[PDB]
Amino acid sequence: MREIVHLQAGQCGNQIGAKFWEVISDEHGIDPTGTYHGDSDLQLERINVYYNEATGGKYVPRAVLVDLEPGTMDSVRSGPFGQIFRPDNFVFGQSGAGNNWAKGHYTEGAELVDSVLDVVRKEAESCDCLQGFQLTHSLGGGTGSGMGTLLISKIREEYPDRIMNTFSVVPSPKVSDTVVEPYNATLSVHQLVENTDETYCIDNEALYDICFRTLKLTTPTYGDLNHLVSATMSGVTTCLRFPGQLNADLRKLAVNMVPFPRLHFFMPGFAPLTSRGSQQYRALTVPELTQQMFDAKNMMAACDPRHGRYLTVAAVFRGRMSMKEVDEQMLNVQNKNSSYFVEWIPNNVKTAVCDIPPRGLKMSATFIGNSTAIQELFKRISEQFTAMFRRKAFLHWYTGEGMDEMEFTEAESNMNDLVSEYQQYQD
Amino acid sequence: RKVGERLEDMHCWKSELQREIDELSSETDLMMAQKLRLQRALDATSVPY
Amino acid sequence: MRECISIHVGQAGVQIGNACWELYCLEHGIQPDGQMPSDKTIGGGDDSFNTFFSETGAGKHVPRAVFVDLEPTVVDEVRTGTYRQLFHPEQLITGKEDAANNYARGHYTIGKEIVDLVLDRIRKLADLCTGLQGFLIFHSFGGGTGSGFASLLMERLSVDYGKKSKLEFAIYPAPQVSTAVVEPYNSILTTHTTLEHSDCAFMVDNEAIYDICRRNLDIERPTYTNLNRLIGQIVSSITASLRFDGALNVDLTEFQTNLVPYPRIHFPLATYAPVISAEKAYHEQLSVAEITNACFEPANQMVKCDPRHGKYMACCMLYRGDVVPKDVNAAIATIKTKRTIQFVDWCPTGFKVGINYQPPTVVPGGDLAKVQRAVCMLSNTTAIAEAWARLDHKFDLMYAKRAFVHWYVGEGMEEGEFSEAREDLAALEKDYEEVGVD
Amino acid sequence: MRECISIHVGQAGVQIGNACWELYCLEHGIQPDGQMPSDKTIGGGDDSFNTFFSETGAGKHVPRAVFVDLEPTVVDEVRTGTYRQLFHPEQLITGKEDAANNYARGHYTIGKEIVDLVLDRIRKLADLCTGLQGFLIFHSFGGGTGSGFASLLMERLSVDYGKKSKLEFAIYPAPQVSTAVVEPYNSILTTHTTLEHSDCAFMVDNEAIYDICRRNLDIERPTYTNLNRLIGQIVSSITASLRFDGALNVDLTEFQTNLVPYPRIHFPLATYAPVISAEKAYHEQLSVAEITNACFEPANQMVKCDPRHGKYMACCMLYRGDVVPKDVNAAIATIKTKRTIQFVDWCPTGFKVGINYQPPTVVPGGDLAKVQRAVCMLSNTTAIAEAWARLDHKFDLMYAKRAFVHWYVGEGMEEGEFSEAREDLAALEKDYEEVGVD
Amino acid sequence: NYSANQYEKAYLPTYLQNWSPARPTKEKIAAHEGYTQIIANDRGHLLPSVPRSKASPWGIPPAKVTLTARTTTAADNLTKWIHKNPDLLNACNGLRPEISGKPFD
Amino acid sequence: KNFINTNAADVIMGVAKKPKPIYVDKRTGDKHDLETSGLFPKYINKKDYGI
Amino acid sequence: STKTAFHRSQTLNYRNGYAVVRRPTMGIGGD
Amino acid sequence: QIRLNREHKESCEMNWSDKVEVYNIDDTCSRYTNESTQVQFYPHSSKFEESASTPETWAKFNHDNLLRAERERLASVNLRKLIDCILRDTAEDLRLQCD
Amino acid sequence: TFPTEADRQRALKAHKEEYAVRQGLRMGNYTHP
Ligand SMILES: Nc1nc2c(ncn2[C@@H]2O[C@H](COP(=O)(O)OP(=O)(O)OP(=O)(O)O)[C@@H](O)[C@H]2O)c(=O)[nH]1
Ligand SMILES: Nc1nc2c(ncn2[C@@H]2O[C@H](COP(=O)(O)OP(=O)(O)OP(=O)(O)O)[C@@H](O)[C@H]2O)c(=O)[nH]1
Ligand SMILES: Nc1nc2c(ncn2[C@@H]2O[C@H](COP(=O)(O)OP(=O)(O)OP(=O)(O)O)[C@@H](O)[C@H]2O)c(=O)[nH]1
Repeated sequence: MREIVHLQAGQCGNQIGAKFWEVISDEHGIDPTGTYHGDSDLQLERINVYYNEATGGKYVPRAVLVDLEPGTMDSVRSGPFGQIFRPDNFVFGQSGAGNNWAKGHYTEGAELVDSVLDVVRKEAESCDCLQGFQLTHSLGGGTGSGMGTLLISKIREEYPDRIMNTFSVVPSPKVSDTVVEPYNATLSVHQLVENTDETYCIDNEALYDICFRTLKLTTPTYGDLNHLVSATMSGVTTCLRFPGQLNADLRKLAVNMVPFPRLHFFMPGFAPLTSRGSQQYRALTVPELTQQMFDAKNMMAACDPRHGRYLTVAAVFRGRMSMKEVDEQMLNVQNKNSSYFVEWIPNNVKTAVCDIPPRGLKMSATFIGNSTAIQELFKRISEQFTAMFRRKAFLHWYTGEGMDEMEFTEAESNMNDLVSEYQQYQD
Repeated sequence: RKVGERLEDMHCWKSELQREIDELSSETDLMMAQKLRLQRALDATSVPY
Repeated sequence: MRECISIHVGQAGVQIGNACWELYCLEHGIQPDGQMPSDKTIGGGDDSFNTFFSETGAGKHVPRAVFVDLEPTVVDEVRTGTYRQLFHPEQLITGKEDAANNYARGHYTIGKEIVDLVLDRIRKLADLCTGLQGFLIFHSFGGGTGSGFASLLMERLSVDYGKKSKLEFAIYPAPQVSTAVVEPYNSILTTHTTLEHSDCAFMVDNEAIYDICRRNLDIERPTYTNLNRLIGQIVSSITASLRFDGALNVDLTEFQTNLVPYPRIHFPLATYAPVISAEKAYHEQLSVAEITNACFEPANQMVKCDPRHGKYMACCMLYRGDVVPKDVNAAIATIKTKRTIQFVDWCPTGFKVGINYQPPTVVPGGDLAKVQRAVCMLSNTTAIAEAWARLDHKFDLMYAKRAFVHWYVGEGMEEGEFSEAREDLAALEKDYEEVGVD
Repeated sequence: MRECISIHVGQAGVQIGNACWELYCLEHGIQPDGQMPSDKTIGGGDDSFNTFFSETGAGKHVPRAVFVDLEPTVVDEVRTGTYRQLFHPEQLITGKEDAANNYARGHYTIGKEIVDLVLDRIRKLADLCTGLQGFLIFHSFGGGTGSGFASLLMERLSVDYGKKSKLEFAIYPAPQVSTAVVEPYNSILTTHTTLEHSDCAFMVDNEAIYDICRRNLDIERPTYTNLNRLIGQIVSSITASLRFDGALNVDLTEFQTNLVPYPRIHFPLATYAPVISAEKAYHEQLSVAEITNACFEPANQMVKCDPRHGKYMACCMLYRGDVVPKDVNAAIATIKTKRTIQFVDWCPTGFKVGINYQPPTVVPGGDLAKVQRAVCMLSNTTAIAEAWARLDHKFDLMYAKRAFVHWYVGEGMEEGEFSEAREDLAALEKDYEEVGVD
Repeated sequence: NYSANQYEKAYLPTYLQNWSPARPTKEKIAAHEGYTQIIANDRGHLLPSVPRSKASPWGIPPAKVTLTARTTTAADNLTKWIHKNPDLLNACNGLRPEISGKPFD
Repeated sequence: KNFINTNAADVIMGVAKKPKPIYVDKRTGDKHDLETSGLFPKYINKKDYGI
Repeated sequence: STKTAFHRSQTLNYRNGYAVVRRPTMGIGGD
Repeated sequence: QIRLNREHKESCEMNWSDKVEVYNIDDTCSRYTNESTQVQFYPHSSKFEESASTPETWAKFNHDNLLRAERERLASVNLRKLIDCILRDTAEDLRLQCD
Repeated sequence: TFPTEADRQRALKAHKEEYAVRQGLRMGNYTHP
């Protein structure tokens, strides 16, 4: 069959993969130790999409974790699920990274690309057919961009017929912690939009707004943030692993979503959130599902798409529903606002229906969307870049490493041209 | 004609009886297995005492 | 003798075939095991079933169908369902990848390799066949994958056998609902690469199905269960000619000869009259007059083309149940006299009557009422061109600025085909106005 | 009476000789003790077994076979194994050394000192032989050692006797699979040293034996056990004419005449249609028309050749079980009427037909079905050019580099043999081709 | 390859269930003469002088149609869109579709 | 940059890629290579055969 | 009008080069 | 719980056996015809006319038995879930105490 | 399809003169009093 090899990089990835994999395991009902116990015969059947079979009926994750700092490895091994990964799958360096994308893109990866490629293509040989890969990292990842750019560029020609989905967290507009972080973003995004097919973008400030708007829980953990994003990724991938009548495949989605080569970016958004009394006050119904489904409050990725226009929307529903209700739902929303949707395309709504519920809640859904509401992010980063660049701030590290200003010039050319691209389409 | 009608009417009940007996047996299997699991857990309990 | 072969492409069509057999088994009383009681009807396969099964001395009925799929999930589910012993173990072809709404992907990239297997299967059933009046192709026009595969298999069978029937049934695109904005592309691709071969095309729409459902059946959240049940009843009705006797008999070849007026335009509409719930039928009455009037009522059709916008060329109706020729002919005469229904000036007689005594059957635990008089209606009228105007003004808009075309041109097609299709359709609309004009 | 001799050379051979006699005791009802049960057929070894044994007043059937091997391993294994009490110790002839993949090693270094014992045992069986119609000689082409040995002993027997039949079986070189880089050498050496004394050589490709073994045998981890039961069933089929009766009966000499047209070429190919499992057969039907179509499906030949690109010169059909000449001739007529099959303009008729009432048997632990109709098809066609073409191009390139020459020259041959082989196969290509020219 | 005689109901695509006609058969031949002299040598190598069919074979736009009435220029184009494909007009089971029809006015 | 026009020109000069003939075998039959299968190839066409 | 099941007995087919006619056993509906 | 389940299994199995034999008997009966064999003079008698049941009563018999089996299955499921939860809680609390 | 170009142009001029009152492709019957 056709399956998936998962890549996780940077300390961002070190959180995300651990949380996301334990989520999937708790879904498909396997103990952290490994021995299975059958309750959903269908979940027993459809397992080769992610898990290769190890004797004793254990199901090794076809995932690979890479970073440069051993302590994060130690933590993700000492967590509640550390036994579930392979001593094989821990490739690593010895030196510290320090968020210097220049070194991360030449000075340490140059000697570990060999090992990482060996292991990943070993898994590729192990399996039969691959959709492609998905990568969990951060573009603001101080090691994330450095490793990701190189490995992506290699795997492009390694398997040029595949689906290399990218899942990244965007640096916070209000605060970047690292001051060379705008440099990291501007440098990574060039190769990103030069290579990618589908890339997600999620911001944590709006997650904190979620914390004070529906979470209402005082003191959240970055682990719980990871829990939210893991639920989103799970939901977008559920269509492949379960029965019920819907179209599942990733590029099945992609051809519908993207209009043109350089369009690659999307926003996720989740479905019913609920405060402590709203559990015993929420009537779980298709209308309110669709309502909050389309909420600027629920919007959490970049900013309110109020200010831009939706090119395309794709929605997945999960549970025991029918279709006439979702049909009347979108019909209602296009008729409520046909102005907001673009005219260059009619019928910009796409739907899918997976019958199998997640564990615990019956009615569920999730979103993916392409809107003209992302100018803000990279425009912001553009002014940040121009400001710090105005008189060669912090530039000596990179000029000692081996970079030079011309590279920065074409990166900023890429960014500004893309801005004009998005605009003059939506205009 | 009357006797044929009677035959079909019997065949119905025969079918449902068979099916329900099958689910009953499966349930017996599951409960037996869980009981054995409980037994071995009781075995495990004693050491820390 | 008398038999026909069913072909199913698409996780779309697997369902509606599944329901068709979920019905077809009950009427001749074949248990889901695949075996009757111990009586004496089995042999070389010679009794009622012989038109859709070849039950040899094995005592096991062979569903004369091929279920092909490219995404193993739903077909594997029917493999693990009840009827697995009924279905023939490698008539259930499964594939590993899909065409992803890309007609050209299905038409070149993956269409080249399953065709050998399907040709194998068709010939090695045709061997034991004797009469083989034709085939029933199940597909869709908004084909996520059923577009290119269906097109290429259809042309291959057209060029390997030329002298028999091809009947086409399809869920048609909605006037204003699209689950894939790639449908306005792939649908016309299918149409203008099938017209030169397709014998008789027929369309039906799920929205209008819903609308009938909540106007008269009082079902507010019906399903695919209900929709496929209705469609299965329709196809069973049109096959009742072979299945059961009657005052007269008609055939699918008669449908072809009597319905399509010209080469090209072969796109009529289908309708089923006595739709009503049991409770609603209970304290009312069904009779020839009102059932015929209702089946010509404009608000009971399953495609959004009001007949008043169009003009009738041909009408075929099959009465299934207990009816009599006296009131049959009286009612049709009254309809001819009725003013609003505007038949074109050509057809003096345009009414293929068909009669059969056999009462239609419910599906156990189904949805429909208990009916002693059904009529299934096929109608060729000019009202169709509205949807084609819809399609062309969608197409020119979203094509002139060349959105999404890069996928197709990369995976292997060019723009000449998309050039030719538009004027194919334009010639179709000029033909429609020319044929309408009197 | 009607009897023949059996010869097996090599670890390559005693394998499937073991398989064949394992089977041959079952269907005739022998216990591995070697004495018949309480019922009575023992005597001077003359009942239906008599064509393959002589159960003399000794009380034990004795296979009329000689197992000659260069290496003690396998012969010791079978001696220590099950059937030794049946077997005759010294006709299990064993040597001390291996030909080490060197054709000339097997033809000169070792052949001189053992062929004497070979021929002596042959004659001391021939004395008691009366009918002695022919032989079943089993060898290979990519032989580890058996190849040159078989060639030379065949030369000895061909020059001492020349008024009988000789049957040749060798697994054909796997097209793209090699267990020897010296395989093209030793193959072609055997070919040009045997082209002029043999009678009828038939091929098979164990890759394809596997390929069917997972196409319809439905196991992804078959074994040699499965392959050997298949081929043993084939030899049982060919000897069924001797073993039993029927409406009409045919013989090996009829084969040798009717199949091959001309000298040189005497290399047709075999096929067996109803290779099917019990689970698959459970709910399907078996009969003449579909078994004929299956046996002529292009991918059911166990050697990589195309009917479509080839052209037929001969076909012999051997039916076993319960059939009638009526539907036999009907099926064969359909075959003639078909178009994909393209007989050469030579043969007006093309079909040697033979029938036996007796259905083949099965074996416990065996994985065939419980079939009621068996057909063995033997065909001669032009579709086998590619095999020798592949062989010659591979050989010519690696002979142009001329490695392993040192091996052969050191052991005492030269290249002139290679030159003769090359010109021989160069002839044989156009030999196959201008006869096809029409 | 030639046909049988008289009993002409039991040998047809009626029982092949063929739907691609078999071959043009016949019962039509005059008394051939000649001793059938020999031009082969030992194998099927024809003697060079005598000719053979010297390896003439060695070893979708098509659609059966009636012109009837489709726009005249489109009919003219359809003629070519059917023909000009000898590959699917020559051999390998012949691979030959038909034509019917009437011109325009 | 009128990238609308640019993408139009791109796709118009898109030409194509070509496919590779690869067949399938069974129920879940793999995409087993076809061209040089040995099973159903086109191999007798080279300027050595016979001579 | 109490007749319910209406199937025909296929008393005619070919099965081989010459067509064949059966012995009528079950009538309208089976009887 | 095991005891009760097995008992009801046995009872329903018994009645199903009964229905199988009666159905097969009538099947063997129905292929009779006027011309055929199995055709005799057997005199009248009241054993032929005896009455033992009526359709609705027999139906309600069957219906009661079915519902009984259904309730017992439901009860079994409930007890199973309860036992599982108790096991989990026991383990966790002893773990915390040891920590 | 019309056997006379004359009938072609005649019926076409009839339709274009009746254009306004029809319904639609502006082809269906206006009906109504
Ligand atoms: N593990 C973890 N990561 C966080 C947390 N909060 C934010 N992050 C983000 O994780 C991102 C980078 O992860 P990595 O790709 O592994 O980073 P790196 O390349 O090793 O170097 P840095 O980006 O400087 O950490 C940072 O940019 C942070 O914004 C958190 O609470 N835990
Ligand atoms: N025949 C049928 N059609 C359905 C059903 N449910 C939805 N549809 C319609 O059928 C169409 C399905 O076509 P596709 O989804 O492209 O199917 P496909 O091309 O074979 O391949 P996929 O995209 O993988 O499903 C949808 O547009 C629906 O509007 C169903 O149960 N039966
Ligand atoms: N007869 C036979 N052949 C086999 C068997 N298994 C594989 N083969 C094929 O048969 C050939 C065996 O030939 P060899 O290995 O050279 O045997 P040999 O020539 O008698 O001498 P050795 O080198 O000692 O084995 C191989 O090329 C295989 O392709 C088997 O069990 N029996």
